Amino acid sequence: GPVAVTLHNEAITYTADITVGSDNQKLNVIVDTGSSDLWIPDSNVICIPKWRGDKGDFCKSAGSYSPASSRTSQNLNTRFDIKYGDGSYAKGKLYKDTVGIGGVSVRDQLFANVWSTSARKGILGIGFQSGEATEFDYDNLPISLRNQGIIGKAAYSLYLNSAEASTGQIIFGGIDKAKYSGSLVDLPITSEKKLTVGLRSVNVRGRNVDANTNVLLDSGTTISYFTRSIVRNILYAIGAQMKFDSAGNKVYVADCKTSGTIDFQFGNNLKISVPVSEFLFQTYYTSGKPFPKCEVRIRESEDNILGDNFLRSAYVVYNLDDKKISMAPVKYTSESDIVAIN
Amino acid sequence: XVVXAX
Repeated sequence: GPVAVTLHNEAITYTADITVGSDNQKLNVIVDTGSSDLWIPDSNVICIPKWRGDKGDFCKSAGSYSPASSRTSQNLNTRFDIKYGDGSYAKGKLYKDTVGIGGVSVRDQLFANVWSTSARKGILGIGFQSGEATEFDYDNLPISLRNQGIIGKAAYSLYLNSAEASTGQIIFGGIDKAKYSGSLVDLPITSEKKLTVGLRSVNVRGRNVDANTNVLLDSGTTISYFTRSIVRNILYAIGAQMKFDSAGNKVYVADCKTSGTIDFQFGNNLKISVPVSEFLFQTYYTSGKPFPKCEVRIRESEDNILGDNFLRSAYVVYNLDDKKISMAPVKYTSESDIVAIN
Repeated sequence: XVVXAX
């Protein structure tokens, strides 16, 4: 049966609650389609600061794992390493144990027990098996949920709720037919290791910007990024003003009230429109007073990425086994009508 | 923010 899992909006990502071990140790971790391995901080993890203000053990603030209290833990005597786009990293030991999520249990789930990391907390990677940072192929949560007979396929639906929403939902092996308008549209996954889809164009406030490229739909990314000229064209339409941060690096700003829409044209005639306001974020001076303008939550990068500020505007069904991603404009509702992903 | 794996 489809495993409905509650997502918690923590302002820069969406987390889920899982249990680990025979004692079902409660940990909270980031749901990330942009990686493939699940890792949780060890009870004695060494959290290293990456941001400014990172307190003592900020990374074990959502629980931690102690193999010792788990009658069913199993050290695999294999080192684990993984790096992420934002530069943070995680180092640990591979283990196997009973992992619980949304009322279901995954037996002998391989995952990593980290002793050093600069991430905010544990990360539940659910991408392609070929995306694992492990030097070999194993069963990650999705494939494991399928192999054990819980869900039909290594696949799940992502329902990042609305920007102001407190919770969202991700469904392993299911689809909540009542949370998306119109009809879902299939998009073939264009990469063998990353959850990428083809992007034809982007229309900003009436401005057509050809893309003819691939873009990463990643729940594990806070904002969105695009290639140099593409991002600059979007910034041009928006009318962004260039500023510099405390490091002398370029940053774009714009009037929070800036009107308009950003229409992402995907293949198979799928178009998702996202109001420019969803890409603007208001910061404040220490005096609580508003900054003159909002920050443009779109920066340039070597890769094209669409994260949370985009996905909240859509219902995303990732079908890893059938190598395809289906999308449709979202419909915000408590109501639900879940069916299995076939 | 974050950007999740190389």
